Amino acid sequence: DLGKKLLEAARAGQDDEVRILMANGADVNATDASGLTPLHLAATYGHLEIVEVLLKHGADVNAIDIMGSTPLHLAALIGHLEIVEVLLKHGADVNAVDTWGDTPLHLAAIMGHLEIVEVLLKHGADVNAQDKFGKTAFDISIDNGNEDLAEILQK
Amino acid sequence: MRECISIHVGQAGVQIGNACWELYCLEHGIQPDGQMPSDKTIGGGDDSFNTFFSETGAGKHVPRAVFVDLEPTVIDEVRTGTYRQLFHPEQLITGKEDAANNYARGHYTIGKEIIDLVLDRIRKLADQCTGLQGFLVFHSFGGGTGSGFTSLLMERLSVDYGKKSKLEFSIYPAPQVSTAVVEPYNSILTTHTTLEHSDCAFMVDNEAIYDICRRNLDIERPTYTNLNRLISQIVSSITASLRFDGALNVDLTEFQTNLVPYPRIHFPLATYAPVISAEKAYHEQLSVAEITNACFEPANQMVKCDPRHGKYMACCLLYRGDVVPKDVNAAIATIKTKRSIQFVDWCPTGFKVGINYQPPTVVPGGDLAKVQRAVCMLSNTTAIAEAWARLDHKFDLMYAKRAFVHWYVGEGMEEGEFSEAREDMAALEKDYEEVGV
Amino acid sequence: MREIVHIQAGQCGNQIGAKFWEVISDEHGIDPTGSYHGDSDLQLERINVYYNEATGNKYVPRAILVDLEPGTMDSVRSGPFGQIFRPDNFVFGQSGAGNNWAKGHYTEGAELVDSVLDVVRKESESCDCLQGFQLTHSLGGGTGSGMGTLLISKIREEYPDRIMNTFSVMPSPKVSDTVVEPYNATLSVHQLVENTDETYCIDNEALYDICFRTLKLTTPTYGDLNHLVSATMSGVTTCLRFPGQLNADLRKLAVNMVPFPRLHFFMPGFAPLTSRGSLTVPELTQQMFDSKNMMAACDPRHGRYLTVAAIFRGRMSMKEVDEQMLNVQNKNSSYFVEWIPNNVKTAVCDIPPRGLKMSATFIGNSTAIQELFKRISEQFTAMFRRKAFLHWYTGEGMDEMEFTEAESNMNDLVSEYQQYQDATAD
Ligand SMILES: Nc1nc2c(ncn2[C@@H]2O[C@H](COP(=O)(O)OP(=O)(O)OP(=O)(O)O)[C@@H](O)[C@H]2O)c(=O)[nH]1
Ligand SMILES: Nc1nc2c(ncn2[C@@H]2O[C@H](COP(=O)(O)OP(=O)(O)O)[C@@H](O)[C@H]2O)c(=O)[nH]1
Ligand SMILES: COc1ccc(/N=N/c2cc(OC)c(OC)c(OC)c2)cc1O
Ligand SMILES: [Ca+2]
Ligand SMILES: [Mg+2]
Repeated sequence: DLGKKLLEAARAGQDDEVRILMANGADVNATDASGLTPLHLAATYGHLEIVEVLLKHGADVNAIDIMGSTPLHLAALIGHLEIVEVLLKHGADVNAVDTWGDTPLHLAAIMGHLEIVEVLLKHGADVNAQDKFGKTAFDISIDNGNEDLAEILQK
Repeated sequence: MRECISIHVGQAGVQIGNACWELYCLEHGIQPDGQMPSDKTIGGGDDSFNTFFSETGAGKHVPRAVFVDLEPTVIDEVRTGTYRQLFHPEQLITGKEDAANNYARGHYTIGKEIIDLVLDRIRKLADQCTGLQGFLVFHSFGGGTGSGFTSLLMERLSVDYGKKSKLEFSIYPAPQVSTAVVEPYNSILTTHTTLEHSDCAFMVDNEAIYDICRRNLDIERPTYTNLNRLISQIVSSITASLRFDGALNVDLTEFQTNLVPYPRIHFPLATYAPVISAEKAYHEQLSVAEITNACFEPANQMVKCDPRHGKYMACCLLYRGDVVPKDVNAAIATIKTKRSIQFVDWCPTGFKVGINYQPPTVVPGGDLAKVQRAVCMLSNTTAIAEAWARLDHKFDLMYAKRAFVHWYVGEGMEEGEFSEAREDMAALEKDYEEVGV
Repeated sequence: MREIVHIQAGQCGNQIGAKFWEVISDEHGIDPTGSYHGDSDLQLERINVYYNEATGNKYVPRAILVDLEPGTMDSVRSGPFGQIFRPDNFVFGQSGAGNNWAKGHYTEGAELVDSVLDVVRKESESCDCLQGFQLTHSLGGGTGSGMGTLLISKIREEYPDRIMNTFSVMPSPKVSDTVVEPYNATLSVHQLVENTDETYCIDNEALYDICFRTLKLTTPTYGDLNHLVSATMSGVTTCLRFPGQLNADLRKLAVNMVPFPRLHFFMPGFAPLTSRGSLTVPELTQQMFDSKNMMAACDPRHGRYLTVAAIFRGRMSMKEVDEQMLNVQNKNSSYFVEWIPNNVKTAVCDIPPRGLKMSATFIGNSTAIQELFKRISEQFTAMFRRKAFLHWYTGEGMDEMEFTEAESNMNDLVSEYQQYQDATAD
C-alpha cells in the first residue's frame, strides 16, 4: 500500500518520496488507524514543503481524525506559524471544533503561541467559542493570568 | 548534707545552667578555677554548700552538674567560656546531630545512641556522693532534645534511682522567642511522658521573663542573655535553701511536702520581687510590705496566669536580705485580708516563711541593681491551668488537620501517642477544675 | 549538620549554579583561585558548609557538575570562576538529550548515573558531618529534568536520612516555546513530590514578567533572568553561610516549613528588584508580600499561607522589623491559615549582599502555588490529548502509563492545595 508509505513520508519530511508516491497513484487522503491524513502529520511535524505539495494534489484541508482534529488544530497546537497561514490560505476552517470542544484559537492560546493567536484573530476566529467546560480563549488568559495574551484578545 | 546533682539538657538547659552556676560561685565565694578561699576544710567537708559542690584533694570545688546536648555548638561555649576550668571535662557530653526540634528524634532515634553514656557519667557523680537525695533537671519544652531526650532521661532515672527525688526547671515556649512552630507538640509530648517521673516542676514562661525585661529593666529587645540572667536569679532563690542554712525547704522531699498536695499537680507558680534596672543605683529601698505585696501582682510572675482566677493550696515565702521577722508577720497580716486570696477548703490557709539574712548577689554585667531585700514566693495555685489551656489550644489547632505530624511518625513514633498525650492533658486540666479554677 | 553537597545538572543547572558560586564566593571573599581576600571575619565561620579546605589558603566549592552535552563542560570552564571547580568533579557524557525526558531517566542518563554517584561518594566521605544535598536544574529539558530526578532517587537510596533540596526552574513559553517542556516538567514534578524534602520553584514565567514589565527589559536574556535567580539563591541560603544565630540546619527548615510531606514546594521572593548593571523596613516588608516580587508566577492573594520564612540582611533595627512583620500579618490576616499558630518566622543577618545596604528574602509555602501547577497541567493535557510527539518517549523504554500517572498525581497535588486552602479551624 503506497498510502501507508505516504503517511510515513510526510511524517519524516521526505519531499522526494512524497512526489514519487503521488506519481504512482498514492492515496493523498489516506488515513492511519486514528484517521490522521498525510496533511495532519506534515502539519504536526512542521514540514511546510510537504504541506504545500499535498494541498496542490487533492488533500482535504479540513480533514478530521477520530478525535475531530483538523490540520489547523495540530499546527496551532505545535506552533508552526508558516503552516497555519498556508492552511488558512487554502480554505481551512479557523473555527473548527474537535471532540474536546477546542478551536485552533484555544490550543494556540493554551500553549502561548502569541503570533498564531494574532494570525487566527485576523481570519475571523470566534472569541466567544466555548469548549466542553465553558472556557473561551479569553477565559484561558484570565484563569492563568496571562497579561500578554489578554491584551491581544482585546484588539 | 545531702548532695544534689544538676542536669542540663539541650540548649536552653545548658545556657541557663551556665548562668546559674556562675551565680552560685558568686554567692558561695568560689573562683572560676574552683578555689574557695573561705573554705577552712580542704579536700572535703560536711557543709551545706557541698550539696552542690564536690571538693577535690587540691581544694578545687567542682559542681555536681551534667551538661547534655545532641549537638556541640552550645556546650563548646562552656568549654571555652570563663568557667572552662570549673566543670568536670567528662561531664560535658555532646552529640553530632540534634533532634531538629522533633520530640521523636530526641526520644526515639537520635537520643537513644547517647542515653547509655549520659547515665554512666551520672553514675560516676552518684558514686562520689554519700547521701544523694535527687536531681535537678533543666530543659526546654519546645526543643527536640529538651523534650525528647529529657523525657527519656527521666524515665531511666526512675528505674536506676527509684528512691531519689527529681525536680524540673522547664522553659515554657513563648511566640516572641520561639524557635519552632511544632513547639506546642513537643511540650505536650514531654509533659505526658514525664508527669509520672517528676516530683515537682517549676515552669518558666519565656513570655513572662520577656515582658519583665521590657517593663522593669527597660530592655527594648530582650535576648537570651537578658532572659537567662533574670531566670538564674530566680532559680538561685529557689535552690538557696538547699545550699545555705535555713528551716524551710531544706531538702528536696520538703519541696514536695510543702508545695505538692497531690502527685499530678506538681507545678508550683514562682513570683519574684523586686526587679529594678541596674541604671538606678540610688532607687528607693522597697520595704518588706512592698515586696510582699508585689508577689501577689500578676506582672511579677514567672508564668502568665491570673491567681485571682484560682485558689491556693500552698504558699511559701523565701526572703533574702535585711528582713525582720516582725515585719513579715505584719506584712502578711495586711496582704492576708486586703486582697482576694482564696485558699481551698481543705488546706490550713497558712503562709510558710523562711528568711535568709544575706542580700541577693548580682553578677557583673547583669541588668539588675543591688537590693537590700528580696523575696521569692513559691505557690501552688489552680490558676496555672491557664498555661496548660493556652498550650493545649495551639496543640489542638494543628492536630485537627494532622499538621507536621508526619515528621514525628517518621521517627519511630506512632500517631496513637499524640492522642494519649492530649487525653492526659485533658485530665490534668480537669484535675485543676476538681479543686477550683 | 554542617557540610552541604551541591550538584548542578544540565545547561540550566550549570548556568544558574555557576552564578550561585560566583555571588556567594564574593560574599565570603573568595577569589577564583580559592584564596580568602576578605577584610572582615564571619566570612569563614560557616565557609565549610559549601566549601572544603584544599591546603594553601585554598577553598574549593563542594560542587559536582553533570550534563550529557559536552558543550557545558567548556561553558563552565570559560567562566570567571570556572577554574575553582575540581577537574575530578566534571562529569559529562557523549550526546545531549534533545529535550527528551526519557533519554535522561531511562537510557542516556542511566548510562551516566553511576559515573556521578562515584564522585558523590568521595565527596560524602570528605564531609565530617553531612546534612544534605543541593541540586540546581530546570524541569523543561531532558537532562536536568530526566536525569536530575533519577540522580535524586539514587542518592536518596544511599543517603535516606540526608535532606534533598532542589532549585527547580519551571518552563515557560514566554522564554522557551518548546512544546515538549510541559511533558518533561510534569514527569519531573511526579518525581519531586516523592524524592525531595524541599523544592524552590523558580518560574521562568515569573522571571520574564519581572524583567519585561517591572525592569523594562524588552527582550530579557538568560543573564537577566539568572540575575534574579542568583539573588534569590544567595538570600534563601543566608542563614546557612553566615552566623546570625538561627543555626544552619536544612532539616530544622523542613520541619517548620513543610506541614504535609507532599506540600514541600516553596515560593521564593526577593526585594528590592535590581538589574544586572543598575529602601526602609516598611518597604522591604511590603515588597516581600507582593506578587510582583515572587519568583513564581502566582498571586499569593489568591491563596492562604501555610508557613512563611523571611530573611532580612543588612544593618537594621530588629525592633522595627518585629513591628512591620507583626503588622503585615494583620492587614493580610485572612491570607494566613489560622490552624497553624505562629506560622511566620523572621530572621535578620548582619552582612547584606553586594551592592545593597539592605535586602529581604521571602520563603513561602502558600496554597497559591497551585496556579503554577494548573498552568503546566493545562499545557500537558492539551498536548497529551492529541498524543503529540508521544513516540519520542515510548521509543526509549518509557510507556504511556507513566504520562497518565504523572498527570493524575499533579491534579491530586492541586486538589491537596485547594483542600487545605478552604480548611477552617472553628
Ligand atoms: N530562656 C531561654 N530560653 C531558651 C534559650 N535557648 C533556647 N530557648 C528556648 O528553647 C526553645 C527550643 O528549645 P532548645 O533548647 O533551643 O532546643 P534543644 O533543647 O537544643 O533541642 P534541639 O531541637 O535538638 O536543638 C525555644 O522556644 C527557646 O525559646 C535560652 O538561652 N534561654
Ligand atoms: N532561568 C533560566 N532558565 C534557563 C536557563 N537555561 C535554560 N533555561 C530553561 O531550561 C529549559 C531548557 O532545559 P535545559 O536545562 O537547557 O535542558 P538540559 O540541558 O537537558 O538540562 C528552557 O525552557 C529554558 O527556559 C538559564 O540560564 N536561566
Ligand atoms: C512557621 O514557623 C517557622 C518557619 C520557618 C522557620 N525557620 N526557618 C529557617 C530558615 C532557614 O533558612 C531559610 C534556615 O537556615 C537554613 C533555618 O535553619 C534552622 C531555619 C522557623 C519557624 O518557626
Ligand atoms: Ca570544705
Ligand atoms: Mg539544640
